[PDB]
Amino acid sequence: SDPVRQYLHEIGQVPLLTLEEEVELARKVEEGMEAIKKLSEITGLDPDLIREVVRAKILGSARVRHIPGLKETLDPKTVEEIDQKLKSLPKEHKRYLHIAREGEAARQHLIEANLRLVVSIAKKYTGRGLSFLDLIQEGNQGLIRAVEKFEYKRRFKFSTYATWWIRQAINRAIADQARTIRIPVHMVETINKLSRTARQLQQELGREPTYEEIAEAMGPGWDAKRVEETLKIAQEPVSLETPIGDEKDSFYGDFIPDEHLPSPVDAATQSLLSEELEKALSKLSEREAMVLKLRKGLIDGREHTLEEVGAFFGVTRERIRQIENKALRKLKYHESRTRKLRDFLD
Amino acid sequence: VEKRQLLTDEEYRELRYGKQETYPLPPGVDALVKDGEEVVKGQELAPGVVSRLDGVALYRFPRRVRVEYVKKERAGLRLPLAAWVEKEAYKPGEILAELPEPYLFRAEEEGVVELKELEEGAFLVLRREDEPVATYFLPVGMTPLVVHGEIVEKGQPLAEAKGLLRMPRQVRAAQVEAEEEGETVYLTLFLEWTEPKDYRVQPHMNVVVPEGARVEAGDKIVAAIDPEEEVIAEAEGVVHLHEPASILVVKARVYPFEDDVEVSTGDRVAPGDVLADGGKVKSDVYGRVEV
DNA sequence: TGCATCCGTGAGTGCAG
DNA sequence: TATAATGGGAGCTGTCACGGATGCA
Repeated sequence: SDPVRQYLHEIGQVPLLTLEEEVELARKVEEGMEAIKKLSEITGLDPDLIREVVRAKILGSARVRHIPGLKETLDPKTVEEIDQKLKSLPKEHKRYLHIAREGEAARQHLIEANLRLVVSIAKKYTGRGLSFLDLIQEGNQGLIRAVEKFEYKRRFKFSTYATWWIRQAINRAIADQARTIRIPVHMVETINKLSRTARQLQQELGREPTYEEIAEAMGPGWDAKRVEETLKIAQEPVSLETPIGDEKDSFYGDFIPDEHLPSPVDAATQSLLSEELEKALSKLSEREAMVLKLRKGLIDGREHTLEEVGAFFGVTRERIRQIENKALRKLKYHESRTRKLRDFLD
Repeated sequence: VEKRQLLTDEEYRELRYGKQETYPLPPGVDALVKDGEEVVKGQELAPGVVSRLDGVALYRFPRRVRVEYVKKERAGLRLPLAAWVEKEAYKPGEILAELPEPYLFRAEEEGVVELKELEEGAFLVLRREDEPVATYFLPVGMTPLVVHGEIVEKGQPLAEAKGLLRMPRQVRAAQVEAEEEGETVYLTLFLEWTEPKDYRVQPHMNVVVPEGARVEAGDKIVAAIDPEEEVIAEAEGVVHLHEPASILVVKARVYPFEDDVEVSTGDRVAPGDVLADGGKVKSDVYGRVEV
């Protein structure tokens, strides 16, 4: 029923490792990687392309997908094909295909074994924009990192080394998907700075600080202006469906006009202009009301300075610029009788 | 199980990954059964530990590795002629003489004693300067009368024989040469036997040799992070595992090999498929391979 | 087979808000 | 990037009536 007690139960099935099984699995994973590029420079294929094939066969054909980064599409034909020039090796070279396979198999039991640890870390990064499970999965995600980077020979327990990548990966998710407006992980980092320093200022003053009382305690390069515009981008949006009233028959979104699409006044105001100016071109001359009807656009606009003006108008380059003045001139006298244009300047 | 059937998680792990159950033992308490061992439900695996399924038990982490190292050498003994039984060899435990009354086995060189006691029985080696002079063999029933590091001249008593004296059980009589003189015979036996040296394996190390494997000098038994604290095999011997961390009672079927294996670890397979060795060994059951 | 019993779906209008 | 750390946490309450789908003597 409850999708957390569920996962809390699957986890509770894989037993916890003991010190030997810890170092056993860790050891096998290390050796198996070594095995994989020893296995690569023998056959000369590619460590990763080889690693995925070890990976497929251990987990079953249940899963295989063309892995981004590999150059060929890893379909079950190339996994039999390539598992073949693999098992084709001498017992002292194909020695290592058994090493890899053993490694991948220990990779798993070492991840699966240490999931209860992730839980006990994500548990305390709650209420930060991401849900428990979302946090767990991210936590897990880092755990995977931890095994491909563990060094059993340093003698540390596994808990210790992984508790780094785990929180390293929660914290990157809390800071990369929480906000509806994604803000670079470092800006997020400095924002939290203002928050925490403002908080101590308030705990010191007995009132919330001003902008400047922050720019000071924030140090140098920090002025009041720069704390302010940092806060307004820090600003999280709000729901169009937020409730307006204690009943629920109005949405905050309902009181919001649609500025984009033209209103019917405007819609109409545009069509009457763009023809009562066509009602001032065919009034004195329609080929001088056409070369300056092409010094801009009736639609699309056509206006540069001197270059296509010089290509196809019929006339020379600075003669179209003169009937440009007289086309305009005539309209400025033309538009002392049909004075139905002033209104359009608002 | 038929198409479109609902299996819980455990049920699916059984059918897909197979039954198995590991059992812990009180640290130190040893294994009533031992590695490679097929066993079945309710069978005692250690003083407090008993399995609850069937299958092939496997050792997890031997804390005690013992090497029975092999010795073959030459040692002698003089006895009354009317008290030894004639044989050209002496299987362990095998009576080789009986003495009416006690007869004292006397030195036949002078030197310092190098006493080398065994589970049952003893060796005695004399040496003037650090070269050896003689290697006498006390069987069972002959009780040494010297101490290690001790001076003896010719003809003083080393041991005393009383009644029946018989070969020890770990020790063999490969060939037996005798030579009468006086009213005695002096055997030079071609003895063969082995000695225990118990090695301790640590949590960060892994024994890398099976149960009962043969090794020469040089061969590696246990590995570890730093090259010291490794155990190398001093010289020829064979291995034994006592004191595991706990034992995993899998339900599988084992199949040994002699050459290159044709199936890697992870492979699914049914009966009759070619496991290894050019097609000789093949799968009994449906199951999941573990090279 | 007939009948508890649970789960899901409804529950006036417009205006001020 | 390395002491070690290994199964969550807050339920929310005083409606009702009908129709359908499911469990049970």
